[PDB]
Parts: sequence; C-alpha cells; structure tokens
Amino acid sequence: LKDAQEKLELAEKKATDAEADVASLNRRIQLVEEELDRAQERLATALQKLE
Amino acid sequence: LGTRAKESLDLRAHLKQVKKEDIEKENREVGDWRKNIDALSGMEGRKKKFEG
Repeated sequence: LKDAQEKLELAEKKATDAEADVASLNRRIQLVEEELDRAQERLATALQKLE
Repeated sequence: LGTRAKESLDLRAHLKQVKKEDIEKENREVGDWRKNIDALSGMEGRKKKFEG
C-alpha cells in the first residue's frame, strides 16, 4: 500500500537514525570506558599516596 | 635522694611497661578495608528487579 509504503520507508529511516544514535552511544561507551580505566589507575595512585 | 629517685623511676617504668605491653599487644585492629575500584566494565545484567 502507498501509505504503508511511506510508513515502512519512514520506519526504516527511523531505524537508521536510531543507528546513528547507536554510533554516538558507542562513542560515549568507549570514551567512558577510557574514563573508567583512568579512574581505576588514579584511585590506585591516590590510595598509594595515602599510604 | 638516690633511693627516692630510684623508687619514683621504678614506679613510672612499671606503669609504662604495663601500658606498653598491651600497647604492642593488640595493635593489629587497625587492619581495615580500602575500597579500591576496578571500573566494573563487565556488568551485563538484566532488568528483573523484583526484590527491590
């Protein structure tokens, strides 16, 4: 159907936009993982200085 | 004077020994936790919180 055709096209476009946000969330995940590792290391050094 | 000094020092030393014996005795109660971190980059649980 023509309207179902437009709807399916719009939904697939919405899927692709969700995939673009999937990319952005992947970037957030990776950078925050770097942050997690850096925090582990910095906390270790801070506790050592405490000792 | 020497006897008085000796008795005073003996009493003081005995009291200090009585204190210091237990002072050295149980000094390991200072062992506690430090609560370090590991970034927990491996938690992949599911949403099933029913216990709260």
